[PDB]
Amino acid sequence: GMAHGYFLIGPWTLLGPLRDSEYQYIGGLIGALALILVATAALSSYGLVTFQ
Amino acid sequence: LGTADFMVHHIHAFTIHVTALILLKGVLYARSSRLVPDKANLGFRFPCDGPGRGGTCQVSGWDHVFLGLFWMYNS
Amino acid sequence: SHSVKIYDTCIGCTQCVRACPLDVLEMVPWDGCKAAQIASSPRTEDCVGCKRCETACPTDFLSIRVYLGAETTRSMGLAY
Amino acid sequence: PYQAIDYATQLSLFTHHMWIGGFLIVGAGAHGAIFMVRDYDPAKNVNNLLDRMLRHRDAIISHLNWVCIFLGFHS
Amino acid sequence: MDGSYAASYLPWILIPMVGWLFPAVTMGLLFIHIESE
Amino acid sequence: LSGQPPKFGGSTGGLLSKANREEKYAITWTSASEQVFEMPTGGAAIMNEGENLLYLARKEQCLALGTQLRTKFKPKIQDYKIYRVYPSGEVQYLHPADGVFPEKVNEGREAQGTKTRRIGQNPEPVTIKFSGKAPYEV
Amino acid sequence: ATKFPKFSQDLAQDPTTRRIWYGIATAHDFETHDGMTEENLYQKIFASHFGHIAIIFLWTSGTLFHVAWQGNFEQWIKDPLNIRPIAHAIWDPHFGEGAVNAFTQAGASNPVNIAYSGVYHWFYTIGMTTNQELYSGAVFLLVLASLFLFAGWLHLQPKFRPSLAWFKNAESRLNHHLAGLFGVSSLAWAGHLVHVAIPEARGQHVGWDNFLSTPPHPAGLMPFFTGNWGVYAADPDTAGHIFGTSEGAGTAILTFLGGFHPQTESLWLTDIAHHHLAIAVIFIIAGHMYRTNWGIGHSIKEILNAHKGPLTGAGHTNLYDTINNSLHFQLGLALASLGVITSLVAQHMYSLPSYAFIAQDHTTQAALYTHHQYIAGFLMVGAFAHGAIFFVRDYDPVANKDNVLARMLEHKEALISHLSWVSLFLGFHTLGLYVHNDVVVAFGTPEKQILIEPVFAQWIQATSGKALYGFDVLLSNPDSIASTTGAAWLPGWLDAINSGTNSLFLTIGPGDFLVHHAIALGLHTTALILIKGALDARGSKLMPDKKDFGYSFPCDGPGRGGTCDISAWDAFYLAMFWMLNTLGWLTFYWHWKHLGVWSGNVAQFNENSTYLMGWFRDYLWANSAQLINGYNPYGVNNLSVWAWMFLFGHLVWATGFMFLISWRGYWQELIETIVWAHERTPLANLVRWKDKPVALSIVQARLVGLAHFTVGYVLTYAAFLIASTAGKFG
Amino acid sequence: DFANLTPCSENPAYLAKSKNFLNTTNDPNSGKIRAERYASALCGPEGYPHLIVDGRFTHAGDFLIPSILFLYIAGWIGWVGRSYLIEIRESKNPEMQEVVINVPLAIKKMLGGFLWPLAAVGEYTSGKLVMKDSEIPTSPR
Amino acid sequence: MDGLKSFLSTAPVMIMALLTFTAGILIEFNRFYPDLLFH
Amino acid sequence: MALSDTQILAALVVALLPAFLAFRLSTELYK
Ligand code: CLA
Ligand code: CLA
Ligand code: CLA
Ligand code: CLA
Ligand code: CLA
Ligand SMILES: CC1=C(/C=C/C(C)=C\C=C\C(C)=C\C=C\C=C(C)\C=C\C=C(C)/C=C/C2=C(C)C(=O)CCC2(C)C)C(C)(C)CCC1
Ligand code: SF4
Ligand code: SF4
Ligand code: SF4
Repeated sequence: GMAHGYFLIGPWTLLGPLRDSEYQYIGGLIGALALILVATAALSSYGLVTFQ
Repeated sequence: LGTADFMVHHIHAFTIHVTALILLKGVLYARSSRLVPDKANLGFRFPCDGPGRGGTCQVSGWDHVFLGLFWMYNS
Repeated sequence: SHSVKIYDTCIGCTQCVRACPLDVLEMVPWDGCKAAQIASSPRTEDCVGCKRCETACPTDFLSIRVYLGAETTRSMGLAY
Repeated sequence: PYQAIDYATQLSLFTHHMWIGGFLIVGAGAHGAIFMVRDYDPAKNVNNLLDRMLRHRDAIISHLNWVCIFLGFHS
Repeated sequence: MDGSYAASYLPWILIPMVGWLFPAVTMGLLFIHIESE
Repeated sequence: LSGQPPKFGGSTGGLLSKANREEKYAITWTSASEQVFEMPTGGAAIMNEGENLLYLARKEQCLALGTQLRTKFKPKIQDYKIYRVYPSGEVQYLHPADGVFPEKVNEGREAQGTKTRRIGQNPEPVTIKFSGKAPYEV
Repeated sequence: ATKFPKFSQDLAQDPTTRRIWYGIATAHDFETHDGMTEENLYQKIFASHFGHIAIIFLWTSGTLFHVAWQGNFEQWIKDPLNIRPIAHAIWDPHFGEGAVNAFTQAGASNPVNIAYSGVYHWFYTIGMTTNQELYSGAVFLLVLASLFLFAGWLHLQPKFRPSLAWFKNAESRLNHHLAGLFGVSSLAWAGHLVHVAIPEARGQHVGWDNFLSTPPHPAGLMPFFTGNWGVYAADPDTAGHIFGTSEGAGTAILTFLGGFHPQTESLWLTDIAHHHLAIAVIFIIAGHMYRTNWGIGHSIKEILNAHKGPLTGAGHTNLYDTINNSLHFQLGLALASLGVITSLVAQHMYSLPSYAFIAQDHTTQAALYTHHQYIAGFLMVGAFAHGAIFFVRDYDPVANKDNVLARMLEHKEALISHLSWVSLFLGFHTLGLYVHNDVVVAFGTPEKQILIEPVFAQWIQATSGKALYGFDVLLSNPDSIASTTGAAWLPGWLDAINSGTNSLFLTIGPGDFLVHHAIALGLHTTALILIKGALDARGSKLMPDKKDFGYSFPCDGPGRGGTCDISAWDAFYLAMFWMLNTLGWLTFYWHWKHLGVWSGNVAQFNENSTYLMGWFRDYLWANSAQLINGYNPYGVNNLSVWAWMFLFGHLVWATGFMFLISWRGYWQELIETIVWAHERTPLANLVRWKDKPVALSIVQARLVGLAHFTVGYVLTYAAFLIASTAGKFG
Repeated sequence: DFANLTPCSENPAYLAKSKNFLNTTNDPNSGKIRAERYASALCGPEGYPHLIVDGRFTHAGDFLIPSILFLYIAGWIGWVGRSYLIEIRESKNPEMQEVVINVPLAIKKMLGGFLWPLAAVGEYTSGKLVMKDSEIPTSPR
Repeated sequence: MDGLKSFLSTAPVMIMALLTFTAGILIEFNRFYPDLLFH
Repeated sequence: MALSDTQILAALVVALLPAFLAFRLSTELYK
């Protein structure tokens, strides 16, 4: 998680829609925070399915 | 060469690679595959091996040339 | 598992068994034709459904018929 | 002489020799596959380049499958 | 995105709910349902 | 199931995770000479002298080899046994089931799938709408 | 192993991804579920009807709610010819400042979508004038959807579950649907029109607060009960009446005026009220025809058994036992009859509009005709598709011995080959005359075109009253017995049929002749795939036991020469392209002829539609100009979403070509490499699928490729239809 | 009556365009001959001849004379192809006569096809034109 | 020579012989009598 | 003229009544 969370703000920081506002690092974080939240939901739904 | 020349060259790199994908898979899997392991006895130019195994439609090496011609047209 | 059915118009020339790639079909003794044998399908659990037997059948309409039923791992022909 | 200012000739000569060349590349995938069905003898092809190409078809095609999906998404 | 209509705060929350929260719950619950024993 | 494996350099077309989870298939044959055969999973391997043991992913791959072992060699290998191998160690012997090749008629074989009527003498689907049975079943 | 799908044990132990796909497509095929009885088939169908009805009511409520909330309905009724009707608000976080400014249109303060469904013209004509009335209609339809959602649950309860004999009571259902659902509902709609819609058209607000106090007529119901029905027609609205005000207004509630209101360019609401009341009386009388419980009336079995002649053998014997036992026969009769009348809705709403100022909203009438013809195109193909499902499943050759159904099977070779003849006879010549006209126009000689005046359809325009063609017959001749009968429609009808400012009976020429024969080619060939799908459904010479394999199966193998697309489902699948091609031809014809009628340049159509290049250049290339400039490097406008949708529909239509041209075992061998790649990739092989990844089945991507073809067909044309019309007139 | 049409001799759009008719063939007055021939037709708003196919003998040359000329020749092609196909199916090898044409038998049939309507009426009366439906290979319904 | 006559009497050659003769009629009719839209 | 904030919010509370009855119908039809 620490490895995947660390580079994931990178694409939205430098290439996201907020990259030319004053909230470039904020909009890069919320993009990657919401990506991890889907990613942990993809993990936990997989584990409920695969090991039952 | 600008940004539009970058994008259309990678389109050309894409569509050549698919035409390379269809035709090389038709050469390598001409004899056999995990789907139909006896395609060498069926020939080069056969339709299929029936609706079985889910459907073995266009498994022959002829049909990769058939699909590669469209992707050559597209490329 | 598919259903492989053999009908009474069989002439027993064994072409469905030789066309079978999954060892589904075999020749059993019978009294209804000159060759005195009818095709049988004891191993339709291994039936992929590819209908090579129906291609090899010379009678009209067909003496062997493959009906695509429920799909298993063996009938879908998966190595995975 | 005077080819480069005839924009019709420059467009047609590029296009015709594109299409002729693309058609012949697809025929390479054809007669590559016809060789494998008909003229490929495994007795004299043991551990050579062609036997080893057949021994990692899933390595070649799936990476070629990947680079087509990569290029299609990124062009 | 603005609005002169009343309850203009409602498309502020319903668009990311129908857009995101409704499919992530439904396809989340469908993925458990279609893949359970 | 005793037998040395044929001399093969390895391939990507062989066993996947199905072989160690659901089932795999073993073909066992006896060869007179050290000969080259085309693997049904891609590539060419060499038959060992004597008994050979080859594990394959599908029953079709074993029978594609057994078809090749019976018609693509100057001495025909007509003694190949085909097994279904389970991860629990139990082995089900498949082909040939009665020890006789199935294109030859053998006594003691019972008829399965025979229906004693024509293919046009099947009943209509309207008569069996909610019985759940197909026109070829009942 | 898996509990999905619960209705199929053959699919429940499928280890692959085909289980998920086939669980979706066999979900509504209730007859083939495991353990399905006959009465529980009808009871699950009955509650599915209740659920579908409430989805319609929620869809109408959502249309009513969003016009009341985010629309400009009170702003639009004060100038219906100028204000663009707003469908709903756009809330898209992807919008930049260009697209916010582009879609902030129709006098709104936010990005909005312009309504092209025509509901504003519909709501204003039926008396609605405030957003409170539309909101009250939406909340009531939420309640009306609740009363139908609960009723489906209630009729699934074992106390209120209806018996099989109740579902078989055809005489009671036909009496109650005709006298009730067709009759009372038309009587109640005429009741709404005379009470609410006609006085609100005449400036008098009639609502729920005061409709019991004011009467629709000053004379009351006493002329109705005394037989003096002409009081309700006296003092109609004159030609100087303004919709929504009392200036020039009459007092009549039921007129018989014939043609159009002059300002709105639609039918008189008093004619519309009189039409609904007249058909209500006829429908209530028609719902007293069948014998339900009082001895009088007809038995439907008795009528069908008596109707037999010498040329059809047994005639209509045991058709009551065939239709009432087959749900697919009833569905195929229902989809065909809805398919006819939805086309009739399309062909009558453009020529006889009934909603106020809808004849001036050109993009609405464009979108309304094309939507109803595309729906009717679906309903006609599915009628024949379910006609084939009936022959596979529900047809008994023993009970239908020598009746009209079996004799269609008996001469099915003469039916298909003559349909094959008519299609070839039409298509060799309609294409033959267009390609002739294209070449001679290309060769500098457009006078060498073979141009046929459509004399037979111009004659019918004359027999309804159009004297433009010089035929003096029936209604164009003022001295005939049809003209001199003293019909009260005739001064209003003859004024509307000869004005030329409407679309009532448009002037037709050689371009109209040639495209009706393409339409005739389109209807016959689409039928030809469908009757051959219906009658070879049971079997054919290549596959006699096709009824054993069912309706929707892939093939019979490559043996016997090859059996690709041999199922009756595949002739549904092939006729879907031909239906879209027919609908592509007729809606191109409707749009291009109306583009010249609305702009006044009728000579653009009449001199370029005779050859396909004028169709290609003056219609497809010319009218797509403002569409494809919906966005450009120099900005955006309100056609930016239609420009994106136009290219979206090109992508979906072309993606369907992949599933229709490339076939299965190419992709199954491709997936097997991808399956190998996942299994041998570290950090990813720890993730494993539960369902084995397989290719889509042979039937499935024929459906999936067709669905992409159809969604790609429709979203392409609806973008082009709207942006070319709203870019030119809107 | 065709009041929406005009004769091309009195059609003003035809008259301004018949003076610029392009020569289709090597004759330099081909467009002037076409201007004289197309003047007798019925023209629309832009001076092109609109043909009338309803059955009027005034416009019999529009469709009926093309109809009589087509159906004679197309009935001739259909009859001599039918009569060749019946003649070759009585031979030892009827299959080879279609891929390898018995050309003197074909010329003999083709020249005799000028009396195809009296021959098709005669074969219909004799019953050899139409086969009985119970004597035909038929699909299994 | 006899087998050359059989080759000239094949279905491809004779349909190319007939269509050339048919196009020979139609071109030579439209060269001396062009522009026949009606009779 | 325009709808109010309490009218839009009341319609959503009324819309929970078809939301609950469609849930009851869907689970009844699944049975
Ligand atoms: C325009 C039409 C179209 C499109 C979209 C596709 C798409 C595809 N073709 Mg192709 N193909 C077509 C027509 C088309 N085909 C036709 C006409 C034929 C019949 C002859 C074929 C036959 C065929 C063959 C025989 C082969 C392909 C392959 C492929 C893939 C190319 C590699 C890849 O993944 O690129 C990346 C994907 C794309 C470029 C598609 C667009 C993706 C968009 C940009 C993504 C947008 C985001 C997404 C929608 C967000 C989700 C939102 C949510 C609501 C769902 C891809 C899936 C090859 C393949 O699978 O090899 C890998 C292959 O071998 N095609
Ligand atoms: C079926 C009709 C229908 C349709 C297609 C629309 C469509 C839309 N609505 Mg909605 N709406 C409807 C019913 C409808 N509505 C009803 C009757 C109400 C009154 C209570 C609302 C209340 C409403 C609000 C308050 C909002 C929307 C908004 C919107 C937009 C985005 C989707 C969203 O956030 O939904 C949110 C919708 C709800 C929370 C309630 C809708 C409940 C309906 C009845 C469910 C319909 C289910 C359907 C019939 C079942 C078929 C499904 C099938 C396809 C499988 C879009 C224009 C947003 C908007 O205006 O964006 C600018 C927004 O903020 N709508
Ligand atoms: C008078 C009594 C009565 C009435 C009002 C109805 C009415 C209804 N029943 Mg019912 N029925 C009755 C008694 C009655 N039933 C009896 C006694 C029997 C027992 C024998 C049944 C047994 C029965 C069954 C078995 C079922 C029905 C169904 C239906 C529904 C038809 C579907 C629908 O939405 O219709 C809509 C129809 C109309 C609005 C009128 C017809 C419309 C046609 C197509 C043309 C109209 C054209 C016009 C221009 C449209 C204007 C539109 C406007 C926007 C411009 C409808 C609600 C079905 C259903 O859906 O169940 C819930 C169902 O399957 N009924
Ligand atoms: C522009 C495309 C187009 C064309 C012209 C055809 C043509 C035709 N379709 Mg269709 N079809 C198409 C697209 C098309 N279709 C597609 C996209 C689908 C979806 C898969 C189908 C589905 C389909 C089915 C399922 C059916 C038809 C049928 C037919 C016939 C309809 C009768 C007719 O008009 O014949 C007259 C017109 C023509 C034959 C057009 C060709 C005229 C040519 C140009 C002149 C003759 C050339 C000559 C042979 C010499 C060529 C020389 C060359 C080799 C150098 C005819 C063969 C039906 C049929 O065959 O029954 C009769 C049938 O059942 N089609
Ligand atoms: C001379 C032989 C001949 C005759 C008399 C028939 C007769 C029939 N054809 Mg046809 N047909 C033939 C050739 C023939 N056909 C061949 C060669 C083919 C392959 C192209 C077909 C394909 C075919 C179709 C696909 C259809 C017909 C149909 C029919 C009927 C309508 C008439 C018509 O114009 O159809 C139209 C016929 C064509 C477009 C093909 C004609 C091909 C050429 C022009 C005919 C002559 C060629 C031959 C080599 C001449 C031999 C000369 C001899 C001296 C060597 C009629 C029963 C229709 C039907 O069943 O309706 C009841 C129908 O659907 N036919
Ligand atoms: C005592 C009695 C009688 C007297 C009755 C009296 C004194 C008054 C009766 C009034 C009645 C019975 C009114 C009925 C109204 C029905 C309505 C209003 C139904 C609407 C249904 C739908 C589905 C509409 C949906 C929509 C809405 C909501 C919109 O807002 C617009 C879109 C649209 C789709 C149109 C009579 C003399 C008879 C005889 C003896 C019995
Ligand atoms: S379908 Fe194939 S595997 Fe099954 S019985 Fe026939 S030949 Fe054998
Ligand atoms: S089914 Fe066909 S192939 Fe098999 S024994 Fe009978 S006749 Fe021979
Ligand atoms: S659908 Fe495919 S597998 Fe089936 S018969 Fe046709 S070509 Fe063969």
